[PDB]
Amino acid sequence: KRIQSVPLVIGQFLEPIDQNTGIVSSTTGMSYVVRILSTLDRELLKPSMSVALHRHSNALVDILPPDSDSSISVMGENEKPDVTYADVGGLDMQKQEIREAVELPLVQPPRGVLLYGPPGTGKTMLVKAVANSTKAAFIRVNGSEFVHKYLGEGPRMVRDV
Amino acid sequence: MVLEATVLVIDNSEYSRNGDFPRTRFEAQIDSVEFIFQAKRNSNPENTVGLISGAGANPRVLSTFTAEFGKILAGLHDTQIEGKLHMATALQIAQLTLKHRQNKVQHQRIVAFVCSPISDSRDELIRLAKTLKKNNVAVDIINFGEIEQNTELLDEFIAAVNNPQEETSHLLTVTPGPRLLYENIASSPIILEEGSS
Amino acid sequence: DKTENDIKALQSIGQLIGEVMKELSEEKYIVKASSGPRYIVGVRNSVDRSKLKKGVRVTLDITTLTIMRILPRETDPLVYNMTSFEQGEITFDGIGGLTEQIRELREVIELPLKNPEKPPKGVLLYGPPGTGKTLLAKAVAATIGANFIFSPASGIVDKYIGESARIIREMFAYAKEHEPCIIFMDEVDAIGGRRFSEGTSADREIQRTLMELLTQMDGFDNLGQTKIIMATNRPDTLDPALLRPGRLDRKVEIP
Amino acid sequence: HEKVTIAPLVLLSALDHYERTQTKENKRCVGVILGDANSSTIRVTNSFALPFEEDEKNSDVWFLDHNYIENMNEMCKKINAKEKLIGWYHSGPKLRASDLKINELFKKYTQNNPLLLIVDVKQQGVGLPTDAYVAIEEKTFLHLPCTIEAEEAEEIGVEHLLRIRLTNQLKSLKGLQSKLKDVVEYLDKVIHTILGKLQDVFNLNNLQKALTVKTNDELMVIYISNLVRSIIAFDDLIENKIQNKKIQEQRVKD
Amino acid sequence: TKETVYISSIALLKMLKHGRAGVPMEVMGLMLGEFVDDYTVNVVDVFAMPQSGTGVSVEAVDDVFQAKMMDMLKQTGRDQMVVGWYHSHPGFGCWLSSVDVNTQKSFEQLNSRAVAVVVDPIQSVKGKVVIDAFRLIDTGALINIQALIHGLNRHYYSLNIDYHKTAKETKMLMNLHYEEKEESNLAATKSMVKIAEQYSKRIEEEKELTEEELKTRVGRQDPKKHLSETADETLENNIVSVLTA
Amino acid sequence: TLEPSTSITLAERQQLAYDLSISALLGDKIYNFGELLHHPIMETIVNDSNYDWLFQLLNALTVGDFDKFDSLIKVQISKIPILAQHESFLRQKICLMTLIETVFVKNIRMLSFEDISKATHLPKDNVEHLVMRAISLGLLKGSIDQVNELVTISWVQPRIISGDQITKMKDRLVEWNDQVEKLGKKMEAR
Repeated sequence: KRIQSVPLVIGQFLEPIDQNTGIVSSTTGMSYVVRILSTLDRELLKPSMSVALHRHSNALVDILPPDSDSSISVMGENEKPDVTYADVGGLDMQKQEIREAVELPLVQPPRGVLLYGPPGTGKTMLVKAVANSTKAAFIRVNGSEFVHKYLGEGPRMVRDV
Repeated sequence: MVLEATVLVIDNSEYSRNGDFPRTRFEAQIDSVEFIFQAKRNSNPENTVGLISGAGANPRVLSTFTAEFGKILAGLHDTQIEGKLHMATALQIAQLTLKHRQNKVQHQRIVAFVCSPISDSRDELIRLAKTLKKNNVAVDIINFGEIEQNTELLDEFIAAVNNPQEETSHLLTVTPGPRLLYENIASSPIILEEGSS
Repeated sequence: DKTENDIKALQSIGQLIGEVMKELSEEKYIVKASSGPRYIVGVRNSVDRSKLKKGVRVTLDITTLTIMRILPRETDPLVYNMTSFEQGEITFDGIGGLTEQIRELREVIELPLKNPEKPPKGVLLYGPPGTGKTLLAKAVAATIGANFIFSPASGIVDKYIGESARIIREMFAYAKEHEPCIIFMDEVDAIGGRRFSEGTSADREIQRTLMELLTQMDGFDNLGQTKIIMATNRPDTLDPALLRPGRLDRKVEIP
Repeated sequence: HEKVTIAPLVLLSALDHYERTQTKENKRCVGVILGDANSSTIRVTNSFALPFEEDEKNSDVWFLDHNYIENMNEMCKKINAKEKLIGWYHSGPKLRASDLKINELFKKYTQNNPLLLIVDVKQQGVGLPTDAYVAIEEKTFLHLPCTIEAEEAEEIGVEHLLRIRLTNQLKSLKGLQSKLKDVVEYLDKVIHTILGKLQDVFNLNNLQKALTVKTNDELMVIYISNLVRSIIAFDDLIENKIQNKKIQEQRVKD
Repeated sequence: TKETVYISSIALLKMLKHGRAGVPMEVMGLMLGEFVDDYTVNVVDVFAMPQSGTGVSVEAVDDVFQAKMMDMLKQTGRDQMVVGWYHSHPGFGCWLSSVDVNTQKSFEQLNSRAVAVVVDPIQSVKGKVVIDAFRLIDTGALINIQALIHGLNRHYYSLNIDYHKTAKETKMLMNLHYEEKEESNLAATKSMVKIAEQYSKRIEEEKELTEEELKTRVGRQDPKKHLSETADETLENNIVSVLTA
Repeated sequence: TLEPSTSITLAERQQLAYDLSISALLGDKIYNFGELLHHPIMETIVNDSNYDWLFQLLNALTVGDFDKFDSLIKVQISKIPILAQHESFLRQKICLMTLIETVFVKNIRMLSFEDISKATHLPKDNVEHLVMRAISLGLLKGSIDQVNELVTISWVQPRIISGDQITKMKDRLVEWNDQVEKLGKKMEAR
């Protein structure tokens, strides 16, 4: 049990090679066959994970529940957005549409919805207004955000985000 | 001269509360101490002294073992002014004090103001005197008492401590009048003359 | 002794930097190296596991790889990559005769600060530059008191195969902290404009960059005390969506 | 109130002090304790022998120097700023009126009322060989309960040492042991009102009501899984192991 | 060559507790013990050099502080030989410094021999202890022999660690974990309050299982795993809930 | 506060302690009952004059007969007549405390109400107040069954004496204790 320890390197799990073998991702861009917890197996082992990595033993120390904001470059979050909807007047059909599209199916089917037009026109305002009411964890993203030389990270949180 | 540890026994007490010559007895005590201790550290550097409370209802060390000013530092603050005899205890502490005296080959010495009516028992007094002589302490006393404190323990005691004088005990019983303690005791082999044994 | 200090200080060694991405445990931290990728790290000492918080710049260790100090923060060449000049050299008057704009812009730029009763989104010069035109910005910048922050374009994405928002948001955030600030983006057709076939020359860089502003503009980011002057010599050279309110509330002619 | 962390480092060392000092029960090896005392849980970082003299032939006669602590803390501070004086220790096992004198000396040197520490240098009785007192005042002094922390770095070396329920009961006697005696002690010691204060909460027993029996109600469901606890045991292994055996025992081709 | 280092775990934990905060820098200072014939390296004690803001350095060693303490220690009756160096080398299997060597080296001059005690305060945390002692040079050896006379001795070169305490502290140390009676049954009689949850817990334990079992028809959320695990924990408390009566 | 120190005079001693013993009356109280009377205010206070009363009041603090005292009453005590209520307050509480302290020992509570409340030998319709009032006596807990004429009671009654449950104490508490060890044999051990 005691062989675990802290001053590690972050990474992302990819896929197990077998039980007690898998490939992970390094934040540094390495990805390799490593060893893992005897703790997790297939059950508690999880399909991809932010993962605690031994350095030179270089193996998986643990999965990581948390975080967010490596690069990528983070996530847009206004938690409880400041916009009420109908604040660009007359969007009902579209307002209902989004509502039809998401707000309702949030309760009960599309996985994704496309807003089309000039944004921030009230168009982007649609989102926040919706996102406001929705009472779910909001994440804004900019395609204009993913532009870090570190072509190694990139999608990494784009997944995890 | 002196290589020995000393203790300063101060009663701040029915006498010290009360000026025996400027500005108070308790104050008259003070600069006389430094005067003494100066000559003590002039006797030799490294000559160490204690400072305790024989005053008040609590016996305790005021300045511990040292060798310079840190005493003069320590003595700087007050005491219970009207306080009462811990002397025996205070002495018995001053004894144990000297039992911890630092970097021995320092003989044991004690210097004692008498600002108190001096309540103790002769045997206890002499048991001290014994214990001193046993421990081999140098004992000199500062006493201006009512009458004085004398024809009493203090007189037996310096004797009772003493096979050799300053290896055990010398006495001076401080007189009244324009008698400056440091000026007075400048005479007595509490200081100067022959200083240690 | 001075030299000796220098002599001495040669023992004083450099210590890595990073922002806390987050706090895993009180000690355990998720910190992307300011030089590189994420790392699981602990606290060190003189460290306030209280103060340690998301996005907080910290000094980091080369070997221990943990916090070597907790830090304030700011980035970028403020006067270079960012260009930081306070206000402007000569006031609106010296170039007077553009007075229409002179007033017209001031009211829609300077004042909306001092009268809480939208704030303006954006203002775009056009016409020939420097007519007082480029100078307007300084003359503009002069009148408000905000820090004029000049933006040339391509440096914001030279190559430099990335650096977009990080650039612009430092331009935003520094200003956002340093506000009042004037943001003046020079003649923005390389990092502005609707592009071409809208194919990829690295245009995808531009669109992003083109959008990074759009994101700050059509996005909730406001001009708090920091304002943005857009510059072009020809207006029609810009993204239609850029001209939009929510991004630009003024299209500034200079006849 | 401020009831405190305990440092094994201290504890051990204090005993080596006791050891080192060659202290006997005639004496109690004494010294500084270290920590930071502000919180409603004080922490004990460290602690230090105060070279000392103790005489109970004449109680108030005993010797100690502060100038240790003087020299001590300086280094200690220089060693660590968090070392700030919280109090002090001694051997013990038990108190002596000499303490109070000793006690208030530290009050000079302490933020709050400083802390006594009893040790049992013979570690005899129980959880703790230890008490820690703080003067209150009619004097008061008081023991708030305390315990060890991690100190895992310690616990790790500690891990190199040693090597569910029952004990919980095992104190069943202890207080109850002395208690009635403690009465009969004071009873026939003087042969106080506090004792009668202790009394009324005795009736706080024979209390039991049908309310009691509601336990089993709860205890009923408590047992539901007892099958299920082992039901999966009741299911899997030797099924598969036999299979695995049936695999393995039939493996046996050539 | 095969040499015996010994610690009173006090000095150990002292180092540790001091080294535990030591990061970034190595904790530095005296080490107190002796040499009994050869092979015998005891440490009764140790202590901090007060921090050197410049970091660990041979200059940073102050012999006043020791003297100060050692006096107060000699006053304590606390007295030993300075037996070598001890430091906290976070994340370091490593080796300490040629300096640290030179540190000890110029120092071990002060002895027949000394130590430089590695501690990785980081990887000491495992629950085992990471730790080491260099002293790099030999007589011949346990008598190694050549590299000194043939010169150029640069190596890791550990010594061989041990330590000893007593059953005395051990008991008291096992005394870690009025007390328990106040502390146990009866302090955790706190059990019946949540019986509805203690139901509900068990009641939720329920659903998780058919679900889990269902899969019985690799990769997982195993049909058999949590099932037991899920409930079984409850049992002890679920059990002892009775006892106090 | 004076308890350690401050030598005084008797005219200082009693007369204060008088006024004290008096202020027991112009207390009266959360009773009290028994008190500092233990401490050397007594002989000292009583003696005589109103101290007789003040002593006889301590008697009424036990006896609680009006006309063992409402006999005695002169102006000063009748000056506050409210003791005539306070002695009822007493008698109840005085009756109660021992009625409380002992009479049920057997997990004492009920005392409910009336004859038990008339066992205070203060009558039933005043019971309908005095007994009815509880912390409307400043003190009592519990409640009323009007119908069944049952006091519900709880604590807010302190008390004293010695010698008795002393032995009982350890007995049961060593009883399970010993017996436990049977169960208390192997469990976490084994």
